[PDB]
Amino acid sequence: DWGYDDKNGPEQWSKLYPIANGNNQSPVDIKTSETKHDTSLKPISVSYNPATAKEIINVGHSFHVNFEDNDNRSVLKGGPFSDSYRLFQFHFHWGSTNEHGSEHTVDGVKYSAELHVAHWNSAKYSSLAEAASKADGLAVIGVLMKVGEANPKLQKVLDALQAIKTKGKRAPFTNFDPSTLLPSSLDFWTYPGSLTHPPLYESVTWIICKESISVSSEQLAQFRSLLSNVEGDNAVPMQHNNRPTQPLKGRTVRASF
Ligand SMILES: COc1ccccc1NC(=O)Nc1cc(S(N)(=O)=O)ccc1O
Ligand SMILES: [Zn+2]
Repeated sequence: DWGYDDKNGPEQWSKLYPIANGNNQSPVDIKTSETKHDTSLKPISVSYNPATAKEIINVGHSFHVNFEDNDNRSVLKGGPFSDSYRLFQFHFHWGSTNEHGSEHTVDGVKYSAELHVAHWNSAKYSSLAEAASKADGLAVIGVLMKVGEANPKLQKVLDALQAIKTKGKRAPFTNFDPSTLLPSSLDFWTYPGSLTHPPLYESVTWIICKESISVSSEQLAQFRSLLSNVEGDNAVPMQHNNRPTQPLKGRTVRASF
């Protein structure tokens, strides 16, 4: 059993998951002076079908918005990829205070939250479960969220949280295109990395947007208002779910810009 508290947190994870001290761990600090511009990086092409939106679920440490992933209605293309990747999910990470909460940092700068839009390699693999542990199995768009103005595009997501307040609760969440949450510029960093929580597989090609999106201090409070406990128990708010940045270990972060 793992979490983000004292006993079961990021510093304890290695005890059950030795890959935590691996060579391709995420998130990282992106140092802009150390990034290598790569001229082969194509533009990011996302093409998502609103009808693939399926369900929202309170997973105890976080919440997920899952998508139907049986066909190629919702796909990521371009960037560092030859393979088309299929959308299956988006979720957020946040912190105890506005001062932190993002997973990735840029030149030491911590943002207030981070949006992850995750995809799996359906050109190569037959399922998420197969893809999940493969070097080229996963592609995740990471978007830094900067505290400021309320983000109207977050609304439907925020409004759905009242129906999944406690652990294990789930509800339909339909007719939503998560490319509406993405920044208007898709300029990006890319590097080979991992899932940022157990099982911490080194299967993720990260796409980190240069441009941030907004979130208000109140919108952040709604995330932290979600409960980690099951219905009927003592209310335990999901205060934070961000992993500390990890050693780059010789990896190079490429820039598309
Ligand atoms: C393949 O995923 C998984 C496979 C098996 C068990 C848990 C997860 N993972 C999860 O519950 N969240 C999750 C986390 C990220 S992340 N934060 O690294 O971008 C990306 C996609 C994910 O679905
Ligand atoms: Zn994530």
